[PDB]
Amino acid sequence: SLEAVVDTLDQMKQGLEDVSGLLELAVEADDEETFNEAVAELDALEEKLAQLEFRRMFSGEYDSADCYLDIQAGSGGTEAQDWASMLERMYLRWAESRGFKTEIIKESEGEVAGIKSVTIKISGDYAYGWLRTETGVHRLVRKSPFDSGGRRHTSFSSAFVYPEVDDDIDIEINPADLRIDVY
Amino acid sequence: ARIAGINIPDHKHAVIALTSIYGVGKTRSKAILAAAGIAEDVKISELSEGQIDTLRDEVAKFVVEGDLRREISMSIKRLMDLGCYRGLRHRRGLPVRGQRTKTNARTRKGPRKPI
Amino acid sequence: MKKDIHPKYEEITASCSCGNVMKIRSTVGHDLNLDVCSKCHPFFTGKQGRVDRFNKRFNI
Amino acid sequence: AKLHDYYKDEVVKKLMTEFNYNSVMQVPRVEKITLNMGVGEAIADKKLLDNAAADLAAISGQKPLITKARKSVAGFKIRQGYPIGCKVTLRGERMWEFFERLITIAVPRIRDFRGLSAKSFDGRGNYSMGVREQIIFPEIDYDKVDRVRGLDITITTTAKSDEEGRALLAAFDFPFR
Amino acid sequence: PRSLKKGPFIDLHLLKKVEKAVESGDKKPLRTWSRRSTIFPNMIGLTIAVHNGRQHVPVFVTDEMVGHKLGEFAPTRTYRGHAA
Amino acid sequence: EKQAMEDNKSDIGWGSQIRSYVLDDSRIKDLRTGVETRNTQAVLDGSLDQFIEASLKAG
RNA sequence: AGGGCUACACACGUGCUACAAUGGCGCAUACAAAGAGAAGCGACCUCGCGAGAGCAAGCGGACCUCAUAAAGUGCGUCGUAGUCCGGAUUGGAGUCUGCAACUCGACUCCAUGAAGUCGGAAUCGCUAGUAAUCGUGGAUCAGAAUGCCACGGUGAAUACGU
RNA sequence: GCGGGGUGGAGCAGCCUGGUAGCUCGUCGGGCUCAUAACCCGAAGGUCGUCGGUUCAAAUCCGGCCCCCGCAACCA
RNA sequence: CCUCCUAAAGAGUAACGGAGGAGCACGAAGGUUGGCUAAUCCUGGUCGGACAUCAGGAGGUUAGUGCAAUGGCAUAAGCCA
Ligand SMILES: [K+]
Ligand SMILES: [K+]
Ligand SMILES: [K+]
Ligand SMILES: [K+]
Ligand SMILES: [K+]
Ligand SMILES: [K+]
Ligand SMILES: [K+]
Ligand SMILES: [K+]
Ligand SMILES: [K+]
Ligand SMILES: [Mg+2]
Ligand SMILES: [Mg+2]
Ligand SMILES: [Mg+2]
Ligand SMILES: [Mg+2]
Ligand SMILES: [Mg+2]
Ligand SMILES: [Mg+2]
Ligand SMILES: [Mg+2]
Ligand SMILES: [Mg+2]
Ligand SMILES: [Mg+2]
Ligand SMILES: [Mg+2]
Ligand SMILES: [Mg+2]
Ligand SMILES: [Mg+2]
Ligand SMILES: [Mg+2]
Ligand SMILES: [Mg+2]
Ligand SMILES: [Mg+2]
Ligand SMILES: [Mg+2]
Ligand SMILES: [Mg+2]
Ligand SMILES: [Mg+2]
Ligand SMILES: [Zn+2]
Repeated sequence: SLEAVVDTLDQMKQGLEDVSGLLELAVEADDEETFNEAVAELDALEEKLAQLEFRRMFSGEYDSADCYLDIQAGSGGTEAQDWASMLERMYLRWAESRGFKTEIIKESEGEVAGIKSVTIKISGDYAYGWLRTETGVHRLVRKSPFDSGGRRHTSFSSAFVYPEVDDDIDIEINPADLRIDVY
Repeated sequence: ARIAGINIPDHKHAVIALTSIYGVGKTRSKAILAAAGIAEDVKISELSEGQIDTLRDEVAKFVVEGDLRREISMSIKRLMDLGCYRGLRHRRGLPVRGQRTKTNARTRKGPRKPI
Repeated sequence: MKKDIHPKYEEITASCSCGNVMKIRSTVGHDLNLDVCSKCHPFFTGKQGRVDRFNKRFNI
Repeated sequence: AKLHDYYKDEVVKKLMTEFNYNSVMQVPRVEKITLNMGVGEAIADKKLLDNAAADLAAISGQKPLITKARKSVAGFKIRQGYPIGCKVTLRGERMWEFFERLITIAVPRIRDFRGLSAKSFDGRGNYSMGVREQIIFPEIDYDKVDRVRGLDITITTTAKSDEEGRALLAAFDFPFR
Repeated sequence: PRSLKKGPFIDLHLLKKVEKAVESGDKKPLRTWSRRSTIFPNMIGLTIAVHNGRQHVPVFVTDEMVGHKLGEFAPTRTYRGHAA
Repeated sequence: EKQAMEDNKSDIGWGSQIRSYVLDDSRIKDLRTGVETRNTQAVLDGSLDQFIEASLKAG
């Protein structure tokens, strides 16, 4: 394992130095073919580094699975529910930007404004890996529109991300595990 | 009564009756009646057969009815097949002459389609 | 042909605009006046680009 | 009988020359002409069927036979034996006279007529076409039209193939496109 | 449209590029931003990459495109429908 | 196990937050990584990649 | 430099045009106010069906131009129809401004001819030269108002009362 | 073993006697309100558990299969 | 009560054996004379579509029989007058 990591990094460093030297030679000699070859080598090395960075980013066990995102309003009350709606919109926009597919499994809308809670399914490549670090409470500070005086108020909303794990395969009891007594 | 493959109204004045032809409006109707030497306020029923024949002869000089319909269809088809901006507008059924689509556009878009 | 059940069917004269007159048996009593016939219709008679238009409209 | 005489005097000779027939009996003949109106909307009102039958009688010069459903069909809400159409069969003199009328008067009055399709042969030499508006027949009075009726016209011919059928029809200057 | 007395409009750089391409018989697409240039008959058979705002859409000029502006064949707005 | 997770969840309330969005000061700061931005509108419109990548890089 | 600000399943506000006969159309013919103009207003005349074009007066203006006010009135027609109501949309052909009208200008001609036959709950303005209705001008402005600002024509109903 | 059921998101009808899906809440759009509820004016949503048969045609009639209910399950 | 199998090539033959029906209908749906021939599929054809009516072809009873099943039925027992 250490050899994989260390040799990968040493080959990255040496190949970057080699690509730099070959690029200098190609630019000096005005060799279009060598320039294109160096571009291809740089692209391959960039893909290699990106793959390693991807593994480093998502070492976690379930990082590759699809995920569920639950948003729940907190201390702000109506302001918190409006803030939760804003967070839902933000996360949906981010998922669209990343290309993941979203659906609304469940939702409870606040009576005055916003939503009390929402459960969203996110499907994509390493969706849980990309989203898992957003779990936590998000604090919002602004002049609450649900305050007649327009006071500056703090509102809290919670986002929780959990992976979609396949249901366990239920198995019938092995008869050798049972003792039967008749009386 | 029967001109360009269709029946024109008999009780109307000549100009209004001639407007019933696809491809003939008020201007072309006046032109046809002037070239045929018939007063515009004369009803179609009050015409001799020779006058109707002269009217048919005058109408023959204009591209009307199925010829006009297939010319228009060919033009629209040419736009759509070219795939220019106007062709794409025709394909998607949106206004073609740079009208707003944020509101209105109901003539091109049909009645409102609720979400 | 059964008697008394069929429409009256006697010969009439159909005269067209192009001078074609044909005497044919038909149900309609009055002689027919035709705006068109098979001797004068455009299809029967057989009488029935961008670069060109550009070069014509923009003669240099 | 003008078209029948034209057949016997020109069409037989032209077809014999074209197809190299040994006997005149091998020349195709126009066996019959069947006009049919499917009036399936008469189940709600049989009177519409009567008016369509009157139109067909005016067109053909012949009282039409009322045809009823061969078997019950739920899709169109018809029970077996329910009258849903009318037809006339024209043979001999009446057939030739109607054929001349259709060729020389009715077909020219077809709105935007561009030519009858030459692929409407059944594979055996019989030709079927459709008329969308009975108003193309001068017998139908435009001022007395209650509803836009149509029909279909089938020319049944002793020809053995579509080539023979279309040759026979073209010999009468049938307006194929 | 432009008045007939003024004649068709075409950017001078695009006109020179089209003339050079026709004379040299080259088949490389002609990259251009001149969406406002009229399509001339001598362009037929040439591939012209017209800028759509963020990229150059290739257009293979045919005789039916003569008289239209080059920008009519390079849509600038992306739209795939709502509720998709 | 689900109850353990539910009890492990932090309160949605004062004192607990992984990130602070203060619109009056027009600042957003992630408490864990320290990444701070001033384009609150972009972040609300979905520019979360800065925070997410910072969190992943920190690990 | 090119693109966007002009997107378009949809929701709302402010308008314009109508759904006709107290009207539409055709011909003829009365009566305003206010204002703008020099890289401007542009007459006249000629050409064009027309938008316009060519030539070319006058005027820094109570002088010349924009610039016939329209509703009205007289005659004729339409005869209650989705119409000789409506004029959206679209096809073709053009003009002008502007380096440049594809995205994305205005206008003209020919064709086209959509919804709409008086609008649910609800809701708005107005007490007199007002409301309603009919024209006209200006700024912004190369071009591009159904917006806004201003000006005249015709010209009501009702107010018991709190 | 003998009976019942399974129909818009929920609760109930329509089955008997084949043609034709209703009510109440809920959802959505527009109103009212400073705003929400209430209220007012409009809309949408079930191809009838699942297969099969029968029939011109099945929520409906018949038969499996699945789920849910009741009862019964005794002398022994 | 009717039909088939069990039932062992005459009849008959049991079980809380295996499968289904009947408790009517029709004054024509009966008598006779005369005539006629199906299902299904393909091709062509106004609306008309998977499926209506029309024309031709292939096919040959794979239809039909008032209602179960069996045995019959073209000289038809099937369809029309
Ligand atoms: K637009
Ligand atoms: K407006
Ligand atoms: K409005
Ligand atoms: K009209
Ligand atoms: K433009
Ligand atoms: K209104
Ligand atoms: K201006
Ligand atoms: K036996
Ligand atoms: K009998
Ligand atoms: Mg515009
Ligand atoms: Mg720029
Ligand atoms: Mg804007
Ligand atoms: Mg009008
Ligand atoms: Mg017009
Ligand atoms: Mg309407
Ligand atoms: Mg009306
Ligand atoms: Mg006051
Ligand atoms: Mg006004
Ligand atoms: Mg001005
Ligand atoms: Mg049903
Ligand atoms: Mg025996
Ligand atoms: Mg035996
Ligand atoms: Mg015995
Ligand atoms: Mg015994
Ligand atoms: Mg019998
Ligand atoms: Mg017999
Ligand atoms: Mg019998
Ligand atoms: Zn003729």
